[PDB]
Amino acid sequence: PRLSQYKSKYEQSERRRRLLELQKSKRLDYVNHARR
Amino acid sequence: MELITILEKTVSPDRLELEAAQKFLERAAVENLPTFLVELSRVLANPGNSQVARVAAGLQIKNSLTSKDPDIKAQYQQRWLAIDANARREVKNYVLQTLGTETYRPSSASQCVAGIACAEIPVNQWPELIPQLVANVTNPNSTEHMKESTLEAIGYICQDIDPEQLQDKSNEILTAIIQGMRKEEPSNNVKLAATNALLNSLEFTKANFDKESERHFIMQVVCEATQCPDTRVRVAALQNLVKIMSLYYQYMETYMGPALFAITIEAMKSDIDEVALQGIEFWSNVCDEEMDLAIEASEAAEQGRPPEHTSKFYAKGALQYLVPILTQTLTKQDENDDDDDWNPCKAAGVCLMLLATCCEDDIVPHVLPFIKEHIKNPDWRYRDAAVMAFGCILEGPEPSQLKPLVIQAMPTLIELMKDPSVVVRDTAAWTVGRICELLPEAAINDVYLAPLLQCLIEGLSAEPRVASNVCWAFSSLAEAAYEAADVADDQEEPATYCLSSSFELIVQKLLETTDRPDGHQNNLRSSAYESLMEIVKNSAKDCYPAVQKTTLVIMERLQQVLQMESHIQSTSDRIQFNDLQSLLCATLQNVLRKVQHQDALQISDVVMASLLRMFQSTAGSGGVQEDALMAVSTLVEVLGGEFLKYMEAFKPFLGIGLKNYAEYQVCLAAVGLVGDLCRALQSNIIPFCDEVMQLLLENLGNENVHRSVKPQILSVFGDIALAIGGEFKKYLEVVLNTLQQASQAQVDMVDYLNELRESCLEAYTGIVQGLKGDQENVHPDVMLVQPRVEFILSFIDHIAGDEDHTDGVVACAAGLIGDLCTAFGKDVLKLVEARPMIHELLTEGRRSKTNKAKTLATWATKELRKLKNQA
Repeated sequence: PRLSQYKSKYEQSERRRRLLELQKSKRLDYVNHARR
Repeated sequence: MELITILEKTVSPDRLELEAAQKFLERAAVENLPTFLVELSRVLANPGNSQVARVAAGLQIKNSLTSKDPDIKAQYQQRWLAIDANARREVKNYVLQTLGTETYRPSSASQCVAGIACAEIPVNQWPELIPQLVANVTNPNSTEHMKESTLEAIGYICQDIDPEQLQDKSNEILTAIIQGMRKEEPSNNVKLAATNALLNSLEFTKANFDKESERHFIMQVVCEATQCPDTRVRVAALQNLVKIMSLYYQYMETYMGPALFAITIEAMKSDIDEVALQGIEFWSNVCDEEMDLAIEASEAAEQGRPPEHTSKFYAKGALQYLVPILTQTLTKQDENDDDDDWNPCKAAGVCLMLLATCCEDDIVPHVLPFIKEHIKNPDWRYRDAAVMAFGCILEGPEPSQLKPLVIQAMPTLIELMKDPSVVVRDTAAWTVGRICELLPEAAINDVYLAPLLQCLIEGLSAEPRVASNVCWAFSSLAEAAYEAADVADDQEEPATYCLSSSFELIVQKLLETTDRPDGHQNNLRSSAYESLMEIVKNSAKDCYPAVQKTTLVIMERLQQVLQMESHIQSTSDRIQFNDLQSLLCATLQNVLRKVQHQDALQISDVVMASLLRMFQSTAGSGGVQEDALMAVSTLVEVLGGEFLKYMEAFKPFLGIGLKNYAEYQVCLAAVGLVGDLCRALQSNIIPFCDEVMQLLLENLGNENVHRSVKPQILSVFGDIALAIGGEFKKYLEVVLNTLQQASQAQVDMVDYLNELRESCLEAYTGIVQGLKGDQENVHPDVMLVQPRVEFILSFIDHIAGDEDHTDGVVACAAGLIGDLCTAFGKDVLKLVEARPMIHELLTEGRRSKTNKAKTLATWATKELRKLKNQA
């Protein structure tokens, strides 16, 4: 259930999730600069 | 042959023979499904048939009405409902009468009854179901199997049916469940079925709980079942208390003290791990719920308004009694360790850690005694627990109360790193790391730093369960040291941090530990590189020459192995090569993002050159065709525009990745590259748009497949839009098609519903902002979308309705509102004020959860203002 938490440190789920979030902010940046 | 013989053979081990039957029954369901299900239901109803046949027949009916794939499940239901109202009428009377006539334990009727219900209930097509199911459980003369199987049906119904369309009869469903759960019920099998049946039904008993009389009757029957002499039931009922506390917290004050308190701690104090596991959870959930409330109470106050829900601080009260039950359970370590086995011992640490964040200070005086009492116990079990407990409470008491204890705890901690038992040393590095993570000032000290740094370097050569932890301890230490150096030095990077004199020694050890053969155990490889990235990122500028060298070593490895992958012997080899590739590909994303920009270019010009050489040899198929497009993506960053040079030679590979739709996974990462290619080459991707936009529209034109994809190709259409401007006209046509149809999408495919709505929103913005202007001449392509403003606002209006609202969607929807105003100019105002829900969606966004969900929402009403003083 919480096995993710025992000895919380910080693979296929991350790098992917972590790449889109970057590909997403870069989008916000690219759009925002073009908005204002 | 006879349906009876063909079914006894679907379970025949002879591969060839099994396929025969699976294709005979398969095609029989194509030619005439109505007839099929009537005959298959007859076979299930006849007690005289063989158990195998009967079960084989019911599994056939089950797989004609449901599946794991929601889109496919929603398809078998429509196909069923379109059948003759009488054919279905016979199927239902056999499937339903079957209950009680099955000597085999898991009934097949149940999962059929279930399958048909999820399809007929919504439309009131089976008015027999509920009163016949309730009748089978409450009738005094019902056999064990009859009550059991029927409750097994209701157990599946609530679990598989649309959560909404069942509240109407929540009255009937519940009277049959709690009847099965009644102490006077002779069978434990029935009780468990019912107790498990209630667990999946509480999600709509909201109308029933709002009534004292009943709620109280439910609570008693539940708590009474926590005393059943059948562990299976004991847990099941204890599971209910956990759920009941997360949905109906507002109620629990009446029962908490006089009952729940006694029940919860008795389980934690149990000798049975199953029961123990559920009682500890009970409290960490209370701890989670009373936290989620302290946030509500903190936000509502920042508005002055009363928080809709109030906390009753139950953990704070139970603190005294919980701590000794937790700290003592920490003592039951699992000698034969498994970082995949969930047990009370590990569960107890999380609860202590959570009890520390929830109540804060109060926790300290209750754990400290056990610590100082067991910190040097001759028996490690109490010694490890004395160190584990110490760590769990480092978060969420005042930093000005733990620092002195922590400082006064360092040397003993330092020693514990030389402990005879692996377990103690494993938990010691974690504690040290947490000490470095939460209260840095004690690690970065002119007293303990030198001996501490020495402790961790040796630790990298210890056992994987220690080595893996030490790495995090290092990285947490390095981040702090960096932060303690660049508080404010006027520039972006600091001059030198107190790990500058040891950096070179530190890095090479992590470069070695990365290749330790026992790397698969306890996630060493992954953690080892993860630490190197974090320690290279967080480093003093006078460590550069040491970061260059380290970067030359990582490139050298993405070669030793990246020509490995053009010579693969086995699928084992295939697998590990990619696991190494990935780890080097990701450790690459941070070394480039660190070295001089001038330097980061030459490294990229090399790796991309090698990736270009690897793509041609393995274009067909590819083990090396997934994480490679991800390595490409970052090389497409540390060149930006400069990537144009590569584009032509790489173009076809962007494509074979795009064409490969069977392995949607590659495809997903491929479609993302396109977006990044669009932002690196603004206005040079034009001679490539057209193949790509083609390969992408074909991808969506036919169903099949699978459908995480759709939402990311849509989002990218926007990226393309922005990048290629008035060249989008060609496709804008069919683009608003997929967009149009995808907004009308309807349904944990939630979470997917939101993800899809956000994609459309992001796309709409890309097209609008894409076809409008900066330093223009005049404007006006955008108005080609003008006829859609209506739908766009009306698709966003519906988003305002769904109580879902993932704060990401509110942002992109809010941001889109801004775009339309800037394009569409005060005709939009009349359309927005016509939908009051849009006003409410912007206000919800102006309240920050995630950041710049506020900024996009604060800016859309802003634009919707000075329209009011223009015309």
